[PDB]
Formats: sequence, C-alpha cells, structure tokens
Amino acid sequence: IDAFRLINANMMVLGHEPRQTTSNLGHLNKPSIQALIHGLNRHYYSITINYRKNELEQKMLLNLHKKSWMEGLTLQDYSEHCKHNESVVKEMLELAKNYNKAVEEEDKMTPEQLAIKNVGKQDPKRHLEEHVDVLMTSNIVQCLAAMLDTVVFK
Amino acid sequence: AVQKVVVHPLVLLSVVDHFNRIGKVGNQKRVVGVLLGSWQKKVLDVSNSFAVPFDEDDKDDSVWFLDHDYLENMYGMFKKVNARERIVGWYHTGPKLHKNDIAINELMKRYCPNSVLVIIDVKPKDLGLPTEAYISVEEVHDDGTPTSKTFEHVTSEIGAEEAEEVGVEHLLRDIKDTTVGTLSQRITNQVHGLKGLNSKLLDIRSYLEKVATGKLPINHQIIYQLQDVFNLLPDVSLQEFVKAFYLKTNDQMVVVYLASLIRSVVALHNLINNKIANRDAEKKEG
Amino acid sequence: TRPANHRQLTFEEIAKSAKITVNEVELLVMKALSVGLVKGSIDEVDKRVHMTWVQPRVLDLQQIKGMKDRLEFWCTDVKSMEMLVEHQAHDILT
Amino acid sequence: DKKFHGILDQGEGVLIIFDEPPVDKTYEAALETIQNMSKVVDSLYNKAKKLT
Amino acid sequence: LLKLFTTMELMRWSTLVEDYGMELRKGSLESPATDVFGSTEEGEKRWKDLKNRVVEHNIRIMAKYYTRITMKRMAQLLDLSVDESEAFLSNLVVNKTIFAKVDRLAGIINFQRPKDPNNLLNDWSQKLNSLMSLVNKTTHLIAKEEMIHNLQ
Repeated sequence: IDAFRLINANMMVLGHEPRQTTSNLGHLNKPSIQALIHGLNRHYYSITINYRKNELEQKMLLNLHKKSWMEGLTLQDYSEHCKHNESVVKEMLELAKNYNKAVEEEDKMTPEQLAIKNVGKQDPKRHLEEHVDVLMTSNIVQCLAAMLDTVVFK
Repeated sequence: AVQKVVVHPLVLLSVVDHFNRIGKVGNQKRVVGVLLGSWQKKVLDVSNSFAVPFDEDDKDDSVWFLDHDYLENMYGMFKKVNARERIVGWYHTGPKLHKNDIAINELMKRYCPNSVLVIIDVKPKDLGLPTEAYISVEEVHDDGTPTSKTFEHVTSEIGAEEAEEVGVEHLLRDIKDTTVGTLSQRITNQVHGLKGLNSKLLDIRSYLEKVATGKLPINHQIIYQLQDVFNLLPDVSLQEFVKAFYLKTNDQMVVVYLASLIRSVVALHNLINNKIANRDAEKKEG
Repeated sequence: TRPANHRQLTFEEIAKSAKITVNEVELLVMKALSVGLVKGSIDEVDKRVHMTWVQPRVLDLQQIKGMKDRLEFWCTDVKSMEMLVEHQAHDILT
Repeated sequence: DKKFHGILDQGEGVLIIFDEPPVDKTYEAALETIQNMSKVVDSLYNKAKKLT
Repeated sequence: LLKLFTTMELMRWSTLVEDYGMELRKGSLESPATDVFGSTEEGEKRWKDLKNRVVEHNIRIMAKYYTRITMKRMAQLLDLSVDESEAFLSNLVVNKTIFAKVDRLAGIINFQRPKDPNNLLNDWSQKLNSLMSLVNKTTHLIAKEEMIHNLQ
C-alpha cells in the first residue's frame, strides 16, 4: 500500500519534493525502481504511512482471533500420540548411524575445509537434536496435562 | 436451525469505533445497529454491518427506537455497491442485556425470518469472552407452564479468510502469540486454560448460592441438567491405576534414554571440538 | 442413593427393596435399560449390577445444600493446585 | 513350533488360550540406538586420547 | 412382528408356543398359518427354524446387556439343554456372528472383550473431554440466561 500526492510544474527551477528540517525521509522506502519508472519523482511524490494503533482494539483483535480455552487441557489422547513416538525414533536411529559415520571418520582433510565443503542442512547437529526437541516438547506437555486431570477431576 | 455463526473481524471492530463515535456524548451505554450477513448453510456467516439511531429509557424499559427509514436506505446503498450481502440480524453491547430485546427482535424479524443477534462485549474483554450470540424460538415454556419468549443460544466463533489475515498479521507486530508453541507456550495454555475453569465454576458457584439460598425462583431445567455432570466424572480404580503407569512409563522411556542421552553426547561433542580448536590456536600463536 | 462411590449394586438389594424374587431382577433391569432411564450393565459371576446413570430429576432444595458443598470442595481443589503449578514454573512461564 | 498361542497345565489338565503383545517396537528401536551411541563415545574416547 | 423387534420384548419360547399355537390351529380365516407351518415335513422344519430364529434373537440381546452369565442360567433361559447351548453358541462363534467366548471348566462365560490401555485411557479422556468440559460450558450459558428472566 502506498500514498502519493501530485506535484506542480511551477517549481521546475526549484526543488520538487520541497522537504526540510527532518531526518525521517530516508526511512519507510527508498524510491523503488518499479515506481520511479513512472511519474516519480517529477509528477508526484511519495508520502509516509504509519498507523493510528491503540489499545482496546489491539488486544481485542489479538485475543479474539487466536484463542482456545478448553483446548488448553485436552489430550489428543494416545492412539496417535504414542504412535508418533514411534514415528520419529525410527529415522532418528538411522540418522544416529549417520552421526556415527562423520565422527569416527575424523580425518585431517584440512578439517575447516572438510566441514565447509559438505554443508547440506544435514546430519551432525542440524538433523540431530531438532528431533530431540520435538520428542521432548510433545511428551512432556502430554504427560503433564495427564497428571493434572487426575489432580483436578477428583 | 443454526450450527454456529462465523464472526468476520470487521464487524465487532466496526462496533467498537461506533461506540467510540457516540462516546463523546456517551450516556446510552448500549449501541444497536444492523448486522449484515451471508447465509450459506446451517453454519452462518457475517462479514459486514452498520449502525442505526437507537435510544432507550431506564424507566418502563419498553420505549425504544429502531429507525426503519434509515434502515431502508442505507441497506439499499450496501446492496447497490455489493449485491452479495444481505441482512441477517442486529447487535448490541452491555452484557447485562435489557429485557426489551424481545421487542427489538420481533420487530425486525419482518426483514429476516430466522433473525439472529450477536452481543459483543466492548469493555469486558479480559478473561474468556469473545462475543455471544442468541437465537429466537418461542415455545409456551414447558409442559405445564405459562407462555414465555426464551431466547436460546447458538455457539459462536471468530472466522478468518484471506485478505483479512493480511490485515491482521500486519497489525499485530508485537508478540503475536507466535507459531507452533514451545514448552513455555503450552504451559501457559494450561495455566489460563485452567484459570477459566474455576472462573466458569465461580459463576456456577454463585448461581446455586443465590437460588438455593432462597432469593430468585428456581428453574427446574438447569437443575437436573447440572445433576448428570456430577454423576459423570471419573474416579480412581485399579483399572485406572495399572493402566496409567503402563503408559506414563511408555511416554517416559522416549524422554529418558533417547532424548537426554543424545542431547548430552552432542554437547559432549562440542567439548572436544572446542578444546582442540582452543589450544591448537593457543600453542600456535608464537 | 449412593453417589457412584460403590454403584455396583448387589442383586439382593433389589430383591429386598422392590420385594421381587431373585429370578426376575434381570428382566427387571433389562426393561429399564430398554426404556432408557439407565445405561448400566449386568455381571453374573458376582450377580452384581453396574450402574452408569443418566436420568436426572428434582433434587429438593435441602439437597442443593449438599450439592453446594460438593461444588466448593471441587472449587478449592482447582484453585489450590493451580497455584502450585504457577509458583513452581514461574521462572520459565513468563 | 509356534503354530498356536496357548499353554498347558499338568496340575489341572487344563488348556489356556491367550494372545500376544505387538507393542515391542518402541523399546526395540530404543536399544538399537544405544549400540550406535556406544560406538560414538568410543569414537570420542580415542579422539581425546589421540590428542588432548 | 412387534414382539420380535429388539430389547427382548420380554419373551420366552415356551410362552410363545402357548399363546400363538392357537393361531397355528383352526380359527376364523387363519389359512397362511396352516399353509406355512403345520405340514408334514415342510412346516415341521419351519417349526424348528422359528425356534432357531427366536433363540438367535435371545443371544444378541444377551451380548448387549451382560458382562458375564453362568452356563446354567443360559440353559434355563433358552428352553434347552446345557450341551445344546454349548454347540449352538459354538456354531455362532466359529461363524463369528456373535462375538463371545466361554470357559467351561467353571461354566462362567463372558461377552465383553479385553480392553487395551490405549483404549481404557481413551475412554477415560472421552468422558473427561466431551461431557465434563462441554456440559460445563453449557450450564454456564443457561445460568446467564436465568439472570435475564429473573432480574428484574
């Protein structure tokens, strides 16, 4: 979204965009190439946009578009949760065997060059513990919500 | 027969500003306007609205003013600029609702047969309440009871289409309740998911305090509809016992040996890779 | 009568209260299951009747009082061990 | 010869029929990783031994 | 036909033969009853097969409303012997049209099945989620509706 304003031709011997004592002109956009090919900057000029943004409209649009009350202690119970506990471990086994491969390799093939010529978003740390995080977050939030429902409901 | 209503977030939004329009002369504490809609199925859709002049008197609470002629012409405008949209009902605020709403609804059911009303809550916006919507049916009341109106409820939600999430996501920009949550995000969902559990319960606390204490006349419908709740909660038993530790342990095993060990060895790999690269730059400075 | 703490009713209690004979209680309880005022089940190795029950009625304001006390014990167990969770994980909640 | 899932009793002369648990897979896939992780610690054991 | 709907319409074949056996003998019009049953071998097998249909109707309602049942009670409720009730049930389970299992050293048979910890916990959460959180959501909104009508 952008806003504009038509400039005169009477100031052809003077500075079009007659701007002055401020340093917030170089912000918000440099004049883009797809827009200065047209009447920028000799027919019209750009003008800055910020938003009259306030509380009681910010919070009612935050809290009402993304909210879940009774969902916060549901279970998604175990037939697909414990199934997903198989779904990650299996390739994590094979990716651990791939983690075995690079570490027992450990050759002086100029190892700062050996690490940089095989960046692949791959085994040793990238395709590692990322899975360990997902196994951790899924099982704790499952089991902690399970113990609370025993506590709360009788 | 309405499944649920879908609140497009321009309508509420276009109520709050109109409450703020009259707020410079604000002495009415209610704003009534017209709710445009788009009826598709048993699920309802709302995406546009406007307001209408309305007044109400605290004395006798039955002298009230919807403006028909203003409702005719301005809806004729919004029909002309967009023939997709039509009326579906009306709105107001002030959650302690005036009992005049029988008269407001039964007037403008001659515009839409299955008319519907949505209460927004401009100032109470804190714990668990986005909006609320009612539906109008009229039985007598029950089998051996006198006549009544009895507004009934249809559940509500806040909807989302494309090119308003574009307007949403560009306007949050601060915390946003970021995408799929971390450990801290899920625990807070368990916290304020449970902070509303007793909040609904403190309301049903006070109801059977003030009805059983002896003030207001008892409903009979809500009593036994509350009764089956207490005869439906689970208890602890041996079958709950041996099963819970059968699958808590099974959830536990995945955490224990597969996540704690492997994360340690990766950090143990960062030991040797640091200490080799530390001292081999140290001993080769000079 | 008993609020599902031991809802496993023995067959002799039906034969005492309804003063019906022993052989008729099964047709008696399959009838009430057929009509739909109860959704329990029947064991016969112990001849005891399990009860999961969904047909409620009026509960006579002096027993709203006991219904209040159930709700308050239910209320304070929710509130107390919510505070235990918030105080325990306050540092990582934020 | 695993043609049948049961058991016998001499003290009773009584044949008993039961079933099998198929949920071995999670613990089975767990302890195979320990065989992998045992070798990577051995890989880091002589890596620290070859150079400190 | 109303009595052979469901939920036992509480019945017994000894009662059935002694109130409708007059319908199988002479009456006002009556003639398809004498046409179907009452013959020499064609109706007589159909006497047996009606007995077969009513005892099969009594098995399915037992699987609805019984965790367990002793063997002697099933024999006296089907108007037939203990050994016939063994073989008639053994026929239905190798046909796997009624899903049951017996234990004939003690005679206590069962109809329910061994549930799983994935299943019992799924029933624990189902009563928890669907009808303790939603009905608690439900009671609150009628509780707000009573404040509309009662005050003022």
